[PDB]
Amino acid sequence: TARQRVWRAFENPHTSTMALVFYYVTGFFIAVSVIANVVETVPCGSSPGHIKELPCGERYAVAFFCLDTACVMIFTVEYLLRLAAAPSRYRFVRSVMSIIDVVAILPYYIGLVMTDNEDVSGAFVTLRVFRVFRIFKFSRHSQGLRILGYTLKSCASELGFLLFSLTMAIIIFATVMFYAEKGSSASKFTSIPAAFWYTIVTMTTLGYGDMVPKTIAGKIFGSICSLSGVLVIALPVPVIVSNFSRIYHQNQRADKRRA
Amino acid sequence: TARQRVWRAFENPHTSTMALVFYYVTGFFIAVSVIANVVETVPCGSSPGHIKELPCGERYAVAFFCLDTACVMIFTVEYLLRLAAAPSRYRFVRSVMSIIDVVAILPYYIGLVMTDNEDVSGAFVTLRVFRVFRIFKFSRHSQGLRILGYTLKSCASELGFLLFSLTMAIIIFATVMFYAEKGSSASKFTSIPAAFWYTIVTMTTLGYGDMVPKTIAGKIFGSICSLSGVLVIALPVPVIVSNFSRIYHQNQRADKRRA
Amino acid sequence: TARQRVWRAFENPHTSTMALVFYYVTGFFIAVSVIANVVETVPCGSSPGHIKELPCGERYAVAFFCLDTACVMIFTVEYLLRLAAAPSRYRFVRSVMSIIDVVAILPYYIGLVMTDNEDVSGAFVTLRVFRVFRIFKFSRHSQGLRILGYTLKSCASELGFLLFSLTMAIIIFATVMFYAEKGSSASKFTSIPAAFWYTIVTMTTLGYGDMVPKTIAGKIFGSICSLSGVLVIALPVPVIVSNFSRIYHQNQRADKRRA
Amino acid sequence: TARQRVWRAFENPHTSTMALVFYYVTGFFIAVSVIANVVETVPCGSSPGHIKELPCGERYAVAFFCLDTACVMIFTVEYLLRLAAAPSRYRFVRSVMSIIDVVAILPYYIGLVMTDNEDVSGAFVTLRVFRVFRIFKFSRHSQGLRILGYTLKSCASELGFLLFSLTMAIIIFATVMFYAEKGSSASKFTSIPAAFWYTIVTMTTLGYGDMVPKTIAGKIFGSICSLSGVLVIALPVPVIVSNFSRIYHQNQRADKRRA
Ligand SMILES: [K+]
Ligand SMILES: [K+]
Ligand SMILES: [K+]
Ligand SMILES: [K+]
Repeated sequence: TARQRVWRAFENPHTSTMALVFYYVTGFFIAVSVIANVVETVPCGSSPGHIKELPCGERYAVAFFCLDTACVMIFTVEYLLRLAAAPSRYRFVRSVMSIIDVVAILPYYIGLVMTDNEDVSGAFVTLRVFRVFRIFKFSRHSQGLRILGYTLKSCASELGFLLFSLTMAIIIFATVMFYAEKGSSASKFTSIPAAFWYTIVTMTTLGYGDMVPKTIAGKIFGSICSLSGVLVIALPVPVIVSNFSRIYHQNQRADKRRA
Repeated sequence: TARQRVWRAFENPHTSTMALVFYYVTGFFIAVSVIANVVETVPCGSSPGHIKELPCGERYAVAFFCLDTACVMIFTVEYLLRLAAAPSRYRFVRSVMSIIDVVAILPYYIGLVMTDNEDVSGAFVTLRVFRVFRIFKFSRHSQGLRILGYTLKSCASELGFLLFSLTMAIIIFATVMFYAEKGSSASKFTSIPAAFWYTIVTMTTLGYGDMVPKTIAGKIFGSICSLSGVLVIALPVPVIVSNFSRIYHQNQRADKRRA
Repeated sequence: TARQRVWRAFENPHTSTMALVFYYVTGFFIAVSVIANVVETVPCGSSPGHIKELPCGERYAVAFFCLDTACVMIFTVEYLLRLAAAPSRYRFVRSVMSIIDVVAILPYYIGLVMTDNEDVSGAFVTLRVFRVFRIFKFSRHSQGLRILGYTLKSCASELGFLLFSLTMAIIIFATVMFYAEKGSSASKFTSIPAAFWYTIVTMTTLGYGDMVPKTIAGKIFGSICSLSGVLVIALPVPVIVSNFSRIYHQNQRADKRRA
Repeated sequence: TARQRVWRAFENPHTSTMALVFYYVTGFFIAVSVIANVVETVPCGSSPGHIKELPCGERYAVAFFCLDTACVMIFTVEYLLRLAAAPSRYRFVRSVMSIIDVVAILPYYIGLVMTDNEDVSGAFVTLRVFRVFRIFKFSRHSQGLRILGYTLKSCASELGFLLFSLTMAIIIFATVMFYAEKGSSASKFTSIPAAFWYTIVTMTTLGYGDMVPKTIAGKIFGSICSLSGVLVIALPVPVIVSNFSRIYHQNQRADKRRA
């Protein structure tokens, strides 16, 4: 019953004080790792006798490696405790938070086994990006984030239809704008995939202005693109918001029902 | 009864296996033609001994023509099968999907009969644009796309009123902004039709920045244009979304009623 | 009873054929005047022996004056018929459409009495702008435009509160952004009224980019400005849309009640 | 009972005529101080024998100081009257409007005690910014502003969750965009905190264009950032609007109940 006691401590943090302090230590370490990963890209001005600026993670690489390894050992000891001390380990491993934890953890050890070639980019930048998935470990700490996950899973069909309609609108308007605007001088509409960028920026009403139409047909079809993008995007948003509010309200009725 | 058997196979794909494979082959060929039409505009780097980059559809014109003709023969044999094997051929021909199919098909044969003069643009770029209407043949494959078509037909009056109000707002604010901004140095507000572009970009909250006001009156009226455009655009969107959700929900009650 | 017969012909166009043709002739002339006023600002290329381009209304000033005077005599004979042949002339004159008609008409005669000094701008551009108020005469022809007017009058309090909240947000964020950004090199934030433009462009999510913050405080407060503007603007829009849909639906119940 | 008479005069202005004129004088002085603070940053052209333009508050520093001190003595005499003539002074002092009044008042006296060093910026610009909190004294004059405050307090949890989700989305997309775009030539994505600006401008659909992606991965993730920002921002806005409309309607039922 020790394993199920550990499981009820991990799943419910407000049952003991040991579980609560474990919970808050894990939250603090997640925040520290996230902040350190963000900070290490900031330049530390100019060093004494330095030609150019050097990021926090390069001027102090040893300290940042020590911080990252401390956070990663904390994360992996927590994960192994969750694994070896769960009732049904298949259910735990296939549970979403377990994949989140392993995606947070493994990049560090993959970087370790690739220590021979570290100056080379490519896989390096990929692991550096995948280190941000440790912010998804706050889902275990935020109820609203779990609500967001639940309502994203609930509206999978609506999200898929939104993606399909967006894809079709992007193809249509990119084709139209490329063919209307390929002939302009110094045109940025060098292909239909190039016009994908203009179409997606226009339909969302961003308007960066790095690609703007310069032809009368371009103006007309960009206007139609703006309006049609507004209408297409606004189709599943009400359903998504309805599901989000419904999930939140259902949880608040449940809270008042049991308390 | 062979013709009505063919018709029930085409209209309902999940009745046989022959109809299902025909359905999925048509879907695959539609996707292939769409992807090829998008891809052929991409440059293939630099060829050996080539002065400039050449698009995929020009460096490999024969292969792309072969792919396009295979897709078009598939489309036209499917269309002729639908035509000659339908119960009421007037109803089929006047049905929206039939016009969609003929608009997808005919540009290819029109390009064939115009093979004498192909280097000339104009009609060429028009046929190239009209080749994207083959993406509307996925309406026969997507239920949500048919929902979108049904709710666009349902809100025809709301869409027309939106177009009328947008036209009036564009005229008013283009006149105001042109007269406020015609006097600026190197002004892009060279006419009221020129200010149509600024007004439509401003009311949709795009903000490209290729045309921005430089006069105090220009700033004031551009601000009013932004706000009024938000309010005008937001008038029929709730009705359109209500109709879309109502159509989708009606179909989901129908699905649970018959299944 | 001749005057009340004329009044019932003008107020209700689908009662006779004379009233209907009068109605449609007035609509056609309103459209023609609007189109001519828009078109006359377009340049007519280069004339034979012309140094620079000349607008349609300057190369063909006599023709455009003839068109404008024909439209204005039509408008004023219609207005005088409405006036002298109405039951209660105080109620007619104070009715909104009467002020719309007089604002459409008078600029022409004011321009006539100012024929001595026409090359001078100022009052000239003001009359040219006020000539666009003839597009509001389509309110007598569009039911949806009357719905829009009714729902704008209905939400006068909500619109006023929106204006007040927008004014306060503009003042606050313009002050904050000016003081954060006055010190930048070549700064466009030369005063708080200058930062009014940045604040109003940011809160509406336009993002022209002609004024962007260059300081860390500027970035932070511009982000807060964007979010707060979204929330502030989104407060009266649901009420306005509710009123618009309610007015439209009330009219559609009335239509089905009496027909 | 004199103190409670003063309190009922201050709390309810439409009870006497003395209270009403006091109320409107305070409102007028708040408006005057706000307008003067905005205006003093405007340049007064070029003075006779002046090298450069000088703001209204520097060319006429004595007059603006006199106006500011008159407004501040009015504000502080009103505040001391409210304080010394309230039933429960702890409740008054801890009441929100009291903190608003003291924040409006104190910057002036802090500037007075710092008269020795005034040319130095830093604290000076901070006090100048804090002088705009006198616009929050219109909350005592506007009912809708109090409604906005009440609905902001009501949706504190929703606002906090919006802030948390925005923070996570900003971190994730800033990391992704920095790592995708750090390698571009003359890149503005010099760090993840630098990409905070791009992410917040993109998620709100501003699109300034001062930072735009130049890499294919940058374009893809900027598109995903735009869409995800729209969905994330649109989650608490319906709840906020529901609360705002509910508060306003509750007050309008209360008004019709007691009147
Ligand atoms: K925008
Ligand atoms: K926008
Ligand atoms: K923009
Ligand atoms: K822009």
